[PDB]
Amino acid sequence: FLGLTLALSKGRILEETMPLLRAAGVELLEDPEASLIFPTSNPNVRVLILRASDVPTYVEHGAADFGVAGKDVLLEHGANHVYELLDLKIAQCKLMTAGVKDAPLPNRRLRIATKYVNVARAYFASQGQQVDVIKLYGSMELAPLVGLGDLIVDVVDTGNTLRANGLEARDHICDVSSRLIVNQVSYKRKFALLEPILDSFKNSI
Amino acid sequence: EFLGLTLALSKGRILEETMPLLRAAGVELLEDKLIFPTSNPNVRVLILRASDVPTYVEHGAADFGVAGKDVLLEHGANHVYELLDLKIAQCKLMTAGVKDAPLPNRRLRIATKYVNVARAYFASQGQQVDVIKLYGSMELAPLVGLGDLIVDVVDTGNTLRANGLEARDHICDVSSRLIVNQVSYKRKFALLEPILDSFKNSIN
Amino acid sequence: MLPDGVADVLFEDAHKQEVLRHQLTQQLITHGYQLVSPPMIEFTESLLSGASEDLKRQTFKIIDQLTGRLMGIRADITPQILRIDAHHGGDGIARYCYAGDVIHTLPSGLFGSRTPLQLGAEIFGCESIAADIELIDVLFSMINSLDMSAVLHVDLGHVTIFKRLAELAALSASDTEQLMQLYANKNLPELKQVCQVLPMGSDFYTLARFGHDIANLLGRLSENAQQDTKIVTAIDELQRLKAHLQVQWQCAVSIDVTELSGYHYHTGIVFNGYINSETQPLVRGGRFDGPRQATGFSMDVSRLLAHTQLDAPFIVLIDYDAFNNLDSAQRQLLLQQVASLRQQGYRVTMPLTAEDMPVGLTHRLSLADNQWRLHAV
Amino acid sequence: GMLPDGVADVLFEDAHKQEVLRHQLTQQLITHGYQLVSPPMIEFTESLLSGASEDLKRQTFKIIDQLTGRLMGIRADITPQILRIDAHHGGDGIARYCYAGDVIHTLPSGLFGSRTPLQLGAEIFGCESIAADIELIDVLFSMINSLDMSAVLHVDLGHVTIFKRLAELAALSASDTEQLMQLYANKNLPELKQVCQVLPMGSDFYTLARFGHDIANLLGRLSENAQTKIVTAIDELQRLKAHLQVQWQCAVSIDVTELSGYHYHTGIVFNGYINSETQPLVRGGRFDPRQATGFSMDVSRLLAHTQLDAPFIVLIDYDAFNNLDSAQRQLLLQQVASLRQQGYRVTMPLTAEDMPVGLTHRLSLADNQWRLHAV
Amino acid sequence: GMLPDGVADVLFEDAHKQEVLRHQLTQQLITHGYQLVSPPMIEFTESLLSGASEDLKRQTFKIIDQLTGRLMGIRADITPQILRIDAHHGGDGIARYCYAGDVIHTLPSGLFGSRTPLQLGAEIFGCESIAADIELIDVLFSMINSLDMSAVLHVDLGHVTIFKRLAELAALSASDTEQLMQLYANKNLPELKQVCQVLPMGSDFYTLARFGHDIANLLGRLSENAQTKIVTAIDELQRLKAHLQVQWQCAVSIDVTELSGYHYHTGIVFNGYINSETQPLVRGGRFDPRQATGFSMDVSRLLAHTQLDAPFIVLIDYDAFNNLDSAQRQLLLQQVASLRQQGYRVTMPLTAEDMPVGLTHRLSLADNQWRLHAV
Amino acid sequence: MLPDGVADVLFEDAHKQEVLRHQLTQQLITHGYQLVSPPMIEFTESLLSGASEDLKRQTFKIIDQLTGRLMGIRADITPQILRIDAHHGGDGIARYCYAGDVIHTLPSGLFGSRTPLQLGAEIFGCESIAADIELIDVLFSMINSLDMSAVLHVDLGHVTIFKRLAELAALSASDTEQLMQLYANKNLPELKQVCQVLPMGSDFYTLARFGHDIANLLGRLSENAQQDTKIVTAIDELQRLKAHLQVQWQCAVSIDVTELSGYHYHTGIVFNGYINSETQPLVRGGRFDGPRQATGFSMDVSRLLAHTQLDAPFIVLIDYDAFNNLDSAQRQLLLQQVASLRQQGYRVTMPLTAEDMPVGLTHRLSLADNQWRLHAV
Ligand SMILES: Nc1ncnc2c1ncn2[C@@H]1O[C@H](COP(=O)(O)OP(=O)(O)O)[C@@H](O)[C@H]1O
Ligand SMILES: Nc1ncnc2c1ncn2[C@@H]1O[C@H](COP(=O)(O)OP(=O)(O)O)[C@@H](O)[C@H]1O
Ligand SMILES: O=P(O)(O)OC[C@H]1O[C@H](OP(=O)(O)OP(=O)(O)O)[C@H](O)[C@@H]1O
Ligand SMILES: O=P(O)(O)OC[C@H]1O[C@H](OP(=O)(O)OP(=O)(O)O)[C@H](O)[C@@H]1O
Ligand SMILES: [Cl-]
Ligand SMILES: [Cl-]
Ligand SMILES: [Cl-]
Ligand SMILES: [Cl-]
Ligand SMILES: [Cl-]
Ligand SMILES: [Cl-]
Ligand SMILES: [Mg+2]
Repeated sequence: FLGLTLALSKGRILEETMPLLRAAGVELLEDPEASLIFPTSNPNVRVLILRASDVPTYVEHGAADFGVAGKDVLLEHGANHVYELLDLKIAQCKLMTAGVKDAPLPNRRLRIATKYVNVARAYFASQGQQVDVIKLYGSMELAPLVGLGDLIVDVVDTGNTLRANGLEARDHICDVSSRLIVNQVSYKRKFALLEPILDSFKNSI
Repeated sequence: EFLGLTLALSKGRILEETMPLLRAAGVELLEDKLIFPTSNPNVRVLILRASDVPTYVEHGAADFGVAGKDVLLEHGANHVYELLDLKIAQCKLMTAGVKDAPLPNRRLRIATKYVNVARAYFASQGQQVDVIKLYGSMELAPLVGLGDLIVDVVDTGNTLRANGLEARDHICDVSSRLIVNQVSYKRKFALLEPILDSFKNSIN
Repeated sequence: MLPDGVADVLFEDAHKQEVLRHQLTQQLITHGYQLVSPPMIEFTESLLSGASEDLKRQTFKIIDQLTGRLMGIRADITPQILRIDAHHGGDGIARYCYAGDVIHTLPSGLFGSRTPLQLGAEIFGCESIAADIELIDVLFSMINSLDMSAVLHVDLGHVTIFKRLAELAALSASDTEQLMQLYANKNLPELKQVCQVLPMGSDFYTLARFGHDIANLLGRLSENAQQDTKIVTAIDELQRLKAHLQVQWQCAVSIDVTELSGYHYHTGIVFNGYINSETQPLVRGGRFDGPRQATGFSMDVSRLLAHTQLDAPFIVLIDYDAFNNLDSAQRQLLLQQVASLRQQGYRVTMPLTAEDMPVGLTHRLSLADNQWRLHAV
Repeated sequence: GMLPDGVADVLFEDAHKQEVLRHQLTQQLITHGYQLVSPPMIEFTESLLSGASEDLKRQTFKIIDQLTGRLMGIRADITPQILRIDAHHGGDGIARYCYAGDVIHTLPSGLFGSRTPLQLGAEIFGCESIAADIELIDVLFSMINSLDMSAVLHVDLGHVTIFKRLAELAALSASDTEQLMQLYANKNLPELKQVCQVLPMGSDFYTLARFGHDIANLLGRLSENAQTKIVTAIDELQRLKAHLQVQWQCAVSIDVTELSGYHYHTGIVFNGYINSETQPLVRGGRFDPRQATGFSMDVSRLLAHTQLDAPFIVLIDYDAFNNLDSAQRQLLLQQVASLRQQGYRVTMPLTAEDMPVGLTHRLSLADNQWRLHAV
Repeated sequence: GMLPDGVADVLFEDAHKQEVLRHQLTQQLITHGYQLVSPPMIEFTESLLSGASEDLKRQTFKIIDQLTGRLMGIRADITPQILRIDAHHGGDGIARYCYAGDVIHTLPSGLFGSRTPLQLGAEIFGCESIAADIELIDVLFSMINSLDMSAVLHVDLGHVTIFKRLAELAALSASDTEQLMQLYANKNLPELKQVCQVLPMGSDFYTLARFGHDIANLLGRLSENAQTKIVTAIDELQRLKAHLQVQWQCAVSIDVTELSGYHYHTGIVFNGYINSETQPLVRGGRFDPRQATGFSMDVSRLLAHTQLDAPFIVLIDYDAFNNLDSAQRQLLLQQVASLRQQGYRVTMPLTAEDMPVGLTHRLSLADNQWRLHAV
Repeated sequence: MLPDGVADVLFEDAHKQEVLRHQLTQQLITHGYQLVSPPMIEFTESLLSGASEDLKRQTFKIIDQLTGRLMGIRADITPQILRIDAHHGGDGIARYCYAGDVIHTLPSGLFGSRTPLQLGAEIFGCESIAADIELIDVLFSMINSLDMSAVLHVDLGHVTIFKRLAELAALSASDTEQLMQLYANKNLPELKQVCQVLPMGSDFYTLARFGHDIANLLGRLSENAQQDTKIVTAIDELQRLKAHLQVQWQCAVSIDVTELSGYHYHTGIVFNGYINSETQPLVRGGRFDGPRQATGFSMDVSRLLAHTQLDAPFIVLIDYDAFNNLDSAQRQLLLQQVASLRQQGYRVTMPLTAEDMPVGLTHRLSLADNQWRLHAV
């Protein structure tokens, strides 16, 4: 396959990018959610659907030429071997520290339980606070409630999921929005195919 | 506040295949909500991702748990006790590649969830590899040449064939195991002994 | 900002650590253990002679720029004591104590330290169980001096027992490793299974099932086992120490003959002290090997910090203004008085400026009706 | 020679002596109001070698954190760690710190030097005044005087500010300074006078090496351009020279061409030499928008020139002990316990032949009474 | 995984292939008039890392000369050694050099990169003209075309002069540049536009990253102040872009924000990528009052994309050989000698079972005549 | 400017080195030896497995920053060939060749190199003396291809002989070390002395005194010695190779059964080739150990440079002016001609400027009566 391969996350990202994609002459032929590789109206573009945390991995290694993934994933995964061309202002949220409702931080050293391990260490380093970090792959709302960690680091838009599990947002780490990333080789080699699509997206924004 | 046992469990395949052992040990779940009661008031259940069970157990936020030997091998079961092989939720860790394609000239790239399992295995077969970490489903990785092979769990092989792949090597067998927090085993043994005896009985 | 398992110890915790380190060190000296202070680094030839695989992996490596040779930053002092005793010990009984920092590449336990302050004692050149009793006494004098609310629980084992069964049952390297891993995980169900096939397998199951009951353990073992003197002596040793700890020190003892951590280096009895409900033992002692007899223990002094408390300190400030108003002769008298206070252990700061304020200020030394006196803030 | 060069065991009585010194000196500092801090042997290099000189970086062994793949270092000096601590916990006011700890060097400091010194020192942050440097001088000399040494400390003062201001107001090349500095370090005067005849202000730079020792007249020998920060520096030096002679009766020498630590020293420097030894026993100076100043010493080098009282090493009689019944043993142990508190070194013999090294006394039974007698 | 990461055996046919490539390419360069030089694996660091960047210093393993106690290094790049050679033997005129040799890195270059590459390269000293850069481009592409690869080389041009002149004519902070550079390296455009809104000339610095690829119009998008050395640089880039397309039919991309080797590159840079691989196969550029320019490549990375003719692996029959008498053996050896000269791989069996790997032919006796037949 | 025993190899010497390295490498390949190209560095675990003390000391140490483990810059490739053959060799016969740089910490001989270019071959899996004859043939094909005026003199030994006497005479570790040191120094007087006391000491003196005469050596030895098969086979082996070298290659051979350099690693026959009157042998081969048979040799290719000479090279310059006057089509023709010359091995430089001058310029390619032709300068 000599054209572009686009890396995409199922659900929230796919849906919020399709208006930019349609405007760039890229419409998927089937609906992803309706039951791995997808064609598009442009024959020189195709789409890969994966978990949002694997988008940077597929892009940096070049198994996809470019992709859309949240800045939460790029910060956590490290975006060393990709180019971050465009802030797409879609799928917006924030990385925040969260704890149990109104309970104060305990006397002893803080335990943070989180997916975002490197984000946590980096943040709490910037706030001069020494912590123990515990890696979770699954949903993290449970961790405070059984004292696995005192706080967590997670994405929050409204905070309904946080309140629904008896938690509350505490500190604002940074803002989050999905970004357009491009494999470093693919940007040099296939720029001719990329330039229009980048211009459409950029116009759309 | 809670002085009885907390049980760590994975939603789906594990929960379903353990409930017969649980019912036989006097433990019936009330519902099917993050923390769950049971018919025994001194037991409760946490439902989490299967890769988090050892983490919750070793740190003692659950007293004991059920998780596959695939997770224990990958995560390392250094700070827990593996009391019982439950002979349920059985599968195998295997290397998998594309249908009939030969191994390439260059060094092998393995893409997988099971990074440490991969390094450990390919070390045992004296083969030098590049390992690539995936959190999501791995069947796609060979097809776009992210990796040449993958390491995954397989029971029948249908998911593998359905994505144009096939098993290559047998790494080891897998079955869910009963793990117990090291402190909880000393402190709360009185509560654990019956449940362990039931499970042990329901095994054979 | 600091690597995992690496922490500052500051201010009062730091003072507490100094105090403990010093008191415990001197206690050992007064029990007749020669203090030795080996260096942080040696060539690996000497440092990791007879070293296990876990020890080798824990020991950071560095290069001597003067010789191009390999050196290491020690992860355990115990081998250094061997070296010292090899050179200076002689054939007779020799006693050593030590306190020093050691470095590990990886933590032992969940969020465990990598820069522990290793303190310990050792007796070489005595076969008798009486040497193990001395160390138990020396240890418990030390622990009792700390005035902790924390409760030390002690676990005894004996690797000789399982070693003699494995030898008298002609065990394959793999079989043993299975038994050991099963014991470590206390899988009794699967142990009873694997034993039904294995020779003497009754005995290996009896260890895990009836080990805790050291009184009756020998009676439950096979004729072949009970005949053998090395198993019978081991069970006697264990019984003597169990008693001595209960009687002489009022210690809660549990037996576990399946405790085989350090199967390679432990040549007999083992000791593991746990503080409250912590997973890593606070104290680790046991019989090992110099053809030289040796036995002894060690502890991370830094882990005593949470469970020990010193009296609150008197942190005193002299008044700047009042001091400077004094004439030469009055200053002398005040200094002689402040000198006296410092000897009593008071922390007296001589202010450089009016604003100069010590942290944790408890008292002022102020002039009043021609008398310098202490008053709280 | 089974140990690396500049690496030695400290054993038995020397080891006991080292413990005693380390402890006494540490507590002396605490009672003078210096907060004890005990930073770790290793840090990430980011923190450990922040603002570090090139000599410091080269002295600091490197190792790899296996948990993060990052670079760590086994510290070669604690002084930077005290900076870090004071950055976090110090605040804007005056702060005092003391410390004792092992440090490791990759190479010896000079002739036959140690690579595993036991670094002990004190520091005052947040005071610009020369009064802080006087406090440390007093604190230090109280500590030294407490040791009862026949050994004589000789002290050398310098001031890196002086040469820094000449080099700035002569617009000096990176190379030029490094030449001047190397020449100064060697006091190669002939070649210094040569290289100065070409270099700008080079009269001044030669006068430093030639008439440094005479601090009274040094300023008068410098150029008109030279004669602000240079002017304070010569006064500072003169004040400390006096204070040491008067208050402590100390033999002081001046050398403004002492520029070891040109990178970290932001002014006055102090170097104490014990008897005729080449490596200074004590090394202090002004460093660093937070003011800071302090010193350190290798405790292990005090061992040769310090002496403790002889110890009482007591042995209980094996036979006599074993003849006792339970209750008599308790009483003897209570008595032996008392002795140990008094600092006596009492060994409970495992066998008849069990003999402590340096045995001074026996505790022996006579007519139902235990007593001490010398051997 | 018994070998360190980025360290692999090259064995058997791959090893033969590597020898062949290394030799063919080396001789190609020699016939284009480049003098072969073979500097050693180790030097004292004084010479090895003179003018070295910080990345180069970190990549270079250190070891101790036991004869002098001095620091040596196991080279990580040969390019500096060619500088040294040309300093001594080069003279003022034009000089050409080629080289092939192993180099060692402490850490991999990027994703799964080798640490023991076989560095092969060429260099031209003493020519300012763009014509020297064209020669190397021609020499290189003759070499690549000789390999008969299906693999496609894609080429990327940059020019560090451009960003150097903006940073100089914007009076940039050491930190600022390092920020810009890190941002460029990551092509983090959103954050680049942010950090530029504050920094002086920051419009220009953003235009580099945003409109670099369009070299035709790049100069027109820069400030009035920007629009001498910057002006030549954009022309240079345009000339090479053309020459590659015209003379070699090469797909070229521009990226003036390629600033790897900011320290040593004094201008134009070249980066060739093979198929979709992340690490460039070829790395060339202008460097350095003596002019210099040239490239290098890891020969070992050509192995995947190059293929030799199948080899003729011949076995003599054990039995038939041993039945011969002295004189017949001589004749057979003279025949087998001839075959070996033709490049056939003939194994003289020690035992009946002696079997070469990849056996293609047998040399067998029939009616007093030895002949080859396939298996 | 360069460390001792470290030198540039430049220009024509460098070209010569490339040529030799390549020709010899291919010769070996055509004799059926598989080329293998192991790396410059490995972890020490693998690199110095089974290593002698001299090898360990010669091998520079460095730290893998990715794992914190010890690595080494190889000082000999021979162990790497063992490793390769362990993995890929199988039970049958296997042949390997190799050429690669190795690094030593210290020189071997006075002003000797520390960065030799080690080239060698090896045969595994054959017990027969026929494998040692193959390598001798392979070697001497290589040497004969070099067209040297230099004369290779060869010295054969056999460590088995002295090993069997020492075993049959029950020799103490120290006694052997004395005998060996005496042999190394050819102190015959003191050897005859120390042998008068030692058991079988007649035999140990006969080695040094009548070793060179391999024809009669066995006849001069004791009954106990002559009975033993390992001594008798060793003397036969030595005699077979002595002959084969003289007959088949016309080689000047000397025997020295007291040559016991590498007493530890050599498990039998040894070979040492000396070029002219140089002290360090140019070639070092012998029987050693993979329970796997192995035998082979190596040489420092760089030491062949002094005793080998290539034909003088044709270094050609095209005229700048004349070239630029040509039109497109004439340039094509000239390039096609220059292309042809380069294939023939001529070194043709395309000048960038009028002043562009190649070093060692032998010819100009100049235009004359519409013909491009070569003329000397
Ligand atoms: N509740 C939310 N509202 C808006 N954006 C979100 C929310 N949760 C996540 N995001 C953003 O969308 C990205 C996609 O994550 P998501 O679709 O939730 O994948 P997954 O469920 O596999 O974690 C996240 O990386 C983050 O940037
Ligand atoms: N096909 C299978 N058959 C049996 N056991 C399986 C199978 N796949 C996985 N397992 C094991 O049982 C668990 C079931 O996987 P599941 O809970 O669905 O995974 P996840 O939580 O990652 O979505 C795994 O964690 C593994 O230990
Ligand atoms: O606080 P809120 O505004 O609700 O948003 C935060 C939530 O966003 C994600 O949930 P998502 O919608 O992806 O559902 P998930 O839990 O199934 O991932 C994430 O897991 C948080 O629970
Ligand atoms: O080879 P088979 O027997 O068909 O099974 C293989 C699949 O089963 C497992 O989980 P599954 O996909 O069933 O569910 P999960 O993705 O939720 O783990 C596993 O992750 C494989 O994808
Ligand atoms: Cl049971
Ligand atoms: Cl334990
Ligand atoms: Cl101490
Ligand atoms: Cl090669
Ligand atoms: Cl003689
Ligand atoms: Cl020799
Ligand atoms: Mg989500």
